[PDB]
Amino acid sequence: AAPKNRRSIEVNRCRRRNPQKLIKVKNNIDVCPECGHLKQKHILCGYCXXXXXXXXXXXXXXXXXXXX
Amino acid sequence: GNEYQPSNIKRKHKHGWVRRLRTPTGVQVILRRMHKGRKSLSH
Amino acid sequence: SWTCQQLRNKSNEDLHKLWYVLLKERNMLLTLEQEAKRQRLPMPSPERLEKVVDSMDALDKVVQEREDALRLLQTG
Amino acid sequence: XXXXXXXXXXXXXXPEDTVQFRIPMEMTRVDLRNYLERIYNVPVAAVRTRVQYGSNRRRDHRNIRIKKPDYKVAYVQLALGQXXXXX
RNA sequence: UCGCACACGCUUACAUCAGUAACUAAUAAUAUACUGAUAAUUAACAACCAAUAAACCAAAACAACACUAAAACGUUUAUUAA
RNA sequence: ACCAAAGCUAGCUCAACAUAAAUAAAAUAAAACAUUCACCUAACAUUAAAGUAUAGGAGAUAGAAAUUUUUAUCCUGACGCUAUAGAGAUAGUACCGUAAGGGAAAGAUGAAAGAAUAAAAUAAAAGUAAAAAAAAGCAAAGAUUACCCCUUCUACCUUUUGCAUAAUGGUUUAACCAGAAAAAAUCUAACAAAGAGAACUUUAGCUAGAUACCCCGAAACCAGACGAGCUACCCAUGAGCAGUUUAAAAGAACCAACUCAUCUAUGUGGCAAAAUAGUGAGAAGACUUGUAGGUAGAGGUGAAAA
Ligand SMILES: [Zn+2]
Repeated sequence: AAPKNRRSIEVNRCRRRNPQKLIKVKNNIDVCPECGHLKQKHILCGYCXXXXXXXXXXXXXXXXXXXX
Repeated sequence: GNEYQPSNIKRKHKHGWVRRLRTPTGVQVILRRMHKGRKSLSH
Repeated sequence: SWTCQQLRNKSNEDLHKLWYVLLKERNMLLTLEQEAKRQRLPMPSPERLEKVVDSMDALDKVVQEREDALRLLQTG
Repeated sequence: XXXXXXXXXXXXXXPEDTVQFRIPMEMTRVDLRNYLERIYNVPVAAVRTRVQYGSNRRRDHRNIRIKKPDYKVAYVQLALGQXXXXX
């Protein structure tokens, strides 16, 4: 099918703004119990964990290379 | 498919410069091409 | 100037024994030039190279015009 | 001016009696041998020549496709007892 | 699962290094298919070459043979010459 | 304030001067068409003869000749135009087509980068800023509040007897874009039985000036050439077509490659301007295919379907 007529500005605004509610803002922000950095709720920190996971990955690769 | 089957030998023989020289009408073709200021008399 | 200085001095053998040496020198000089440019390194001595180019063109023009003079002399 | 030398450019390793050169396209191997023998005073055992077609590049200002000048390269084998090393 | 070599062709796409806000591969990852600069293998491989004049009958089908549709390419001798 | 307009300069048109051969048509006009047709191909100066003598389906129209009159150079530009105008041209390039051929778009800071001097920031488009109390609206006006509800009204244009019409055209904005011919006449002036710059008219004429007759569009015709790298046929030279049952059988039938496209489904601005999946035919023959060639439009080819 094809549009009968061109859309007015008002209809476009009312359609693209109100019903979609834009982006609903909740609070995901929580302070890390360890380093005190701001991170997401119900989730592990992105500071004191990713570095320890990379150090654990390097230690696992070094142990796997030393065992072989 | 397509109507085009590229060949260099056929192109150089048929559309070539020597072929244009062998016929007076071809000389007229080169003539009008040089009159139009074509940079290439042959593709 | 330099061209005229070459033309006023008349030697048949010495000329080739000169500009062939300068040409074979330009060969190695432009060789080092090309090897420098293709090595992704700046030109160590562009000035001397340009001077060698201009001088080689000059001497080649001298030999050319001298040969032209000789041929014109033998023709007429 | 017609010829030049290239050593550290080629990735192929042939330090023993093998030298690489850029030559003119019209010059035959024999004339190259004689020229290299008489002018630079060195013996030449063999000559192997090949033609390198020039790469092309466009120009956006005039909207015109252009091509770099074609080249020809040669590989000379000299007399025994010589080693070519250059940077 | 279906593809490696020979081409007619196709006119540096490719290999290395460097840089990717931007364009370029409908995005990212990145890059054999982006920018910039710099590398681009030989030959006994493939193209390019003797003039003529004579001799001879009974096809090819892993073919003594047979059949039909009455037979892609083949050799020898002599002269001149490079 | 955002995409944006606005600020200059190349560039050219035209006039003048200098310097291996051989009757082309047709569309069209005569509102059909058939004799006919200013014109165009090359030579062809002014005034007057003259739109006359003649010619012509005596239709349209075509149209002289005899004869007449004429004149020395030196003195250059614009009441022509600017990026939609003037050449297409910062170029016959990029790009398209096998080819002949067709043919574009494209620059601005300042005296000096010495890179923050400028001066407006208003064209169509969304951001600074959405509809708002149980209300109807070809989109406004009269009232009313610094906003709105209520009351009063059937878009424009084109085509038509008649359209808000469910007849036509338009997304919006900018820009571009389609009435240029004086005979007789009316009128303003010169002179007057004469006017008018050696040419014509004339019982108030004659001379000069000023007033009315716009564009786009075919299907086709003719001429000169380009096209058999698609496809149709053919010439020359090469290559290809497992396996199984079998009485001698390149012999029969089945069945992979390859060559075809029976049926169904999917796909329907697509994977694709002829497809994919399943299935089906030929598959030693009138078979398939590579390369090198030949045949074209007052035709060729065609196991023949216009
Ligand atoms: Zn943490």
